[PDB]
Order: sequence, then structure tokens, then C-alpha cells
Amino acid sequence: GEPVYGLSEDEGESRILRVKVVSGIDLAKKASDPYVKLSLYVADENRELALVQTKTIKKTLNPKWNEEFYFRVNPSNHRLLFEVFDENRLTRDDFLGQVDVPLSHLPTEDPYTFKDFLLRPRSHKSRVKGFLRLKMAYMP
Repeated sequence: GEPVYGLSEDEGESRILRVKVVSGIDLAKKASDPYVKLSLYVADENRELALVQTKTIKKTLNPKWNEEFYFRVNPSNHRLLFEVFDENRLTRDDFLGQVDVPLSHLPTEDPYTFKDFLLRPRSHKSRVKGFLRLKMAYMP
């Protein structure tokens, strides 16, 4: 009774993963107007399977999104990328950091169990700061 992101390629390998994007914490100042873009993708192939973004919160380095998403995923072969961007009107949105999560060993839970994931740069050559607070668990 909720929207699901991703279409199955093999129904005998997919599972429903619940993801809540809670908040961003202590983001880098590069007006800061953050949102998170979530990309479900196939590992190794680096092939996008579903793309969705949170609302933008205006003028903050400590945005509280509290948004929930359900994804259709293959736990062994898919990964979820979270990228934080600063939304801009007249220039490309600025990248603020990422968290790339494997889905193979996430807990399972029928709907303080969030985790604060360290934001990482796109390349080793850059630096970001802060954390992205996420809760993720499979539907049984």
C-alpha cells in the first residue's frame, strides 16, 4: 500500500527493501539547499535501475528530510547510491557527498535503529564532510 521503485527483471530474486532518508548532518559549505538523489543500480555493470530524489530543504547544512522509499532489489547483485546535492537555480546542482551501500547484508524487519553513514567524495582527490542518517531493512 505504498509506492515501490524499480521493476523486477527476475521475480525469483527480488525483495522489497524499505529505506528512510532521515537527515543530513554537518554538510560541507561549497545558499545551501540540500536534497538526496537515490540511485538503485546493478553492481559491476554500474547500470541504473531506479532514480528518485528527496525534497529540497532550503538554507541549511543540517537538513531533516524524513522521507521513506520502498525499492524492489536483488540483494546479492544490486547496490544503492545516495548522493547529497545542493540544489541551484541557475547552475548545475552541487555535489556534497555520497554513500554507496551494498544490499547483501542489511537487516530484515517487519515495519534508534538508524545509522549515520560517513559521506564520501566522488573521487579520492576531493573531500566532503558530515554524515547521512539512514534506516534500511528488508520486508520479511
